[PDB]
Amino acid sequence: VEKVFFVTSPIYYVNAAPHIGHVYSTLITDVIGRYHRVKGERVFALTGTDEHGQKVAEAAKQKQVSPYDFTTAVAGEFKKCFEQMDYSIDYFIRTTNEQHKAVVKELWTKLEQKGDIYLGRYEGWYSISDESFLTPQNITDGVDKDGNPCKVSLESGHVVTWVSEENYMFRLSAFRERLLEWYHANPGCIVPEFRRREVIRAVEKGLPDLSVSRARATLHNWAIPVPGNPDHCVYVWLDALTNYLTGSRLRVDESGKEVSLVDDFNELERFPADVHVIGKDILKFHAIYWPAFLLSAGLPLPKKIVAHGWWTKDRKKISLGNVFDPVEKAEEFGYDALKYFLLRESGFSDDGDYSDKNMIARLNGELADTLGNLVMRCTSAKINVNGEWPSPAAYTEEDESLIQLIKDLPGTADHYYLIPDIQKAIIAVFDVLRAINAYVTDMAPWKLVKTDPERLRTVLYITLEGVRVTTLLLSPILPRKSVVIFDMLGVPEVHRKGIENFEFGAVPPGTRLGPAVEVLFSKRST
Ligand code: MET
Repeated sequence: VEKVFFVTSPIYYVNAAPHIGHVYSTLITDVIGRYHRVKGERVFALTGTDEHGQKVAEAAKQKQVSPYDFTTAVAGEFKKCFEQMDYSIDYFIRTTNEQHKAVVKELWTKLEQKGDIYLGRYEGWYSISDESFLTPQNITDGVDKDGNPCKVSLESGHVVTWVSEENYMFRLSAFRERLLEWYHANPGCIVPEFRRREVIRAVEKGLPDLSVSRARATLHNWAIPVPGNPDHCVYVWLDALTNYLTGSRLRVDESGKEVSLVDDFNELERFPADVHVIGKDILKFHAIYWPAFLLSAGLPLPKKIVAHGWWTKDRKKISLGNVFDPVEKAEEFGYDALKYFLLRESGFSDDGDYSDKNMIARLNGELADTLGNLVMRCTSAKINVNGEWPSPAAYTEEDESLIQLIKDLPGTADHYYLIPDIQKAIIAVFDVLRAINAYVTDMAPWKLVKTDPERLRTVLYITLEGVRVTTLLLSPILPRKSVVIFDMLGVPEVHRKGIENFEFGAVPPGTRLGPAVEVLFSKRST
């Protein structure tokens, strides 16, 4: 299937201001999207805001403003944040959008017609902060804003409350076997692997039916009405998850505004998602509820769900006196640099840790000393006297060993990007960058200028090509810096994307370097 590559971030609750968690998830989404665009594919990358529900409406009430005003303002803050972070997301969806609501109603009605929605009761615990139903085994004792003895979620630590309401119920229990079939037939559909195992374990134990409506009073009437029953509202999570289906169906203009909802998702060739990027905290909603809904509706399932960890700063919980502002740190250290760090410092299996110390260490060691150094050396007037890509002479075995690494890199990085495992992709590229540096050091091209100009041609060419290829594969990570690098190397635009240009030798000898003006990454004081 030649289709539009469709990658999503979660849609974020607007109870609070954008923070590192949201920036991180959307970064991952952005990177995946960028890699598929550099690969030459059609791409649609989606992010946005989750605007209905009890949680949001209570947040509005606390700020003493209407839910409508509150959500529009906070959505505005999210949009500004993502603009500032220099992402390349194709559309920003809001669940208050009228087209989204129409899709929610269609999906609901499809589920109901299928016989998978019935009128029942939920009597049990509920975390308003996670909009999550919990069993008694997932709660325990704790404290609230006052410090009174309450119940809290084992998962999140947020206060839970007992709910007893007549609710539309979705027959989730009936989907156990089909979900297990899906997990097992598609053993790469959840990443990383240990999270896939967690999901399978949970579904094996059995599934209860799921409340998909709430009484309108409970949600302060801030939600989508149930079709044919105005006394009930659609569960915020059914509403929310449906964003991916809505997004897959919106025609978007040049300015990024939604102009049309298509009837059939196939018309835009996006659904279902190739990658849903999420935090570990919402895995059950995406790997269990979502596919069950899609199975009921007869809709295709997503290819991959990738679930990441949470950040800490200085080994401590990120208000409490430990702020981590990504815009602030990007202004201090550089946007590409901070992005690189977030993506390199930890894998999707880990809870990453930020500190200025280790940020500087990676900036200086990897970006400046390994990458930047190499870029300056091969473009330097001292070494590259003609300011061009030279024509190589005959290759030694040592030359061939480096060339082989450069040739193998795209295939290796490609597999990692598709997992997806961006950390391993970065590490693979930097392994090759370190080898190129070692080669340059062994060959001492600065001496060759006077001693053996023929040999220098060969060394310089291989080095330039290694820098081009590594930089191409790093361009989704360092989108702005990659352009600077290509400009220094004089790589024509046509050669900055497309799988054809993953091949060693794509830029011909005689190509002129860009003019000199200057540092790529400036090292910071320890
Ligand atoms: C369908 S993605 C919804 C994510 C949810 N709003 C959250 O912030 O946790």
